[PDB]
Amino acid sequence: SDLGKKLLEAARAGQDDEVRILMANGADVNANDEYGSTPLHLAALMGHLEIVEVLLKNGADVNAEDTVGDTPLHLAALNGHLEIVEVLLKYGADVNARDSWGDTPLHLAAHMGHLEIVEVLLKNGADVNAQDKFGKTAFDISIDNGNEDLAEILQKL
Amino acid sequence: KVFGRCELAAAMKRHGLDNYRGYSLGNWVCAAKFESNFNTQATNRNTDGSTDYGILQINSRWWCNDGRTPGSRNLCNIPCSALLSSDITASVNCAKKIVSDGNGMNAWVAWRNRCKGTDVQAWIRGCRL
Repeated sequence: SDLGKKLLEAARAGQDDEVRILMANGADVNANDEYGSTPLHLAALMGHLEIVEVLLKNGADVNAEDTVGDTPLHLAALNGHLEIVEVLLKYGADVNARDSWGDTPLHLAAHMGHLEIVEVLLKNGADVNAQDKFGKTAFDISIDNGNEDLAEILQKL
Repeated sequence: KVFGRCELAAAMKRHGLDNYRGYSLGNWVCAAKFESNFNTQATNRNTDGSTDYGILQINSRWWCNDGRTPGSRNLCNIPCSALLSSDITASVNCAKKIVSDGNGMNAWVAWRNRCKGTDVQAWIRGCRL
């Protein structure tokens, strides 16, 4: 409760040493905020790789869903955090998780033009033909934004 | 209309949201993705009898009039239908009335929880603006 709230705050803020002491002192690694975020969601959202790893080594729920169905992998992929994407997948994150909008991590990375993350997701089994709520594939998204490089990757798949 | 990211960034720039109340353009694009998935026709019914309309999911109790919401305030002085247009002008103008100072984007819970503090520059990168 108390420590879980502090852990959520420290994970969002990138306070690695406070995350460490809170975990040592018994904080719930899967504490939820009002939005349904866990510490792992917040560290992934904010690019805090070391905190992501600490949380995972303490049994964080790698596929936790927030109030809109986003997993930590969704947030890391959208926000361009390549190493975090890789560690989440290593610990069993669902590469094809759908959030409540119907986006997969591949859609989110494609929206933002995160080339290296698109390639990692595909290598780990992302469905290249998955359609979003409006029938768009990652390829269609890349064409929408005039991203030649990203389109070149997905066109041949 | 469902916008793409760069198309929406260009429209929001055209309508003067870049640096509005000090919020750089990517904040507004990020907020739109989480609120509506870039869909100008998005609607969401709430248990309190109001509905959220449009690309920024603006609420019919406080901000726009939909004629079916108890306790309508209509502070933007606009029919909610204007917030479903393919043209984002009315949504932008109402968003500008909602955001009256440099903390006003807290009007969107999703912006606070998913956009604030992130690399909002990425949302406007690659768009030839």
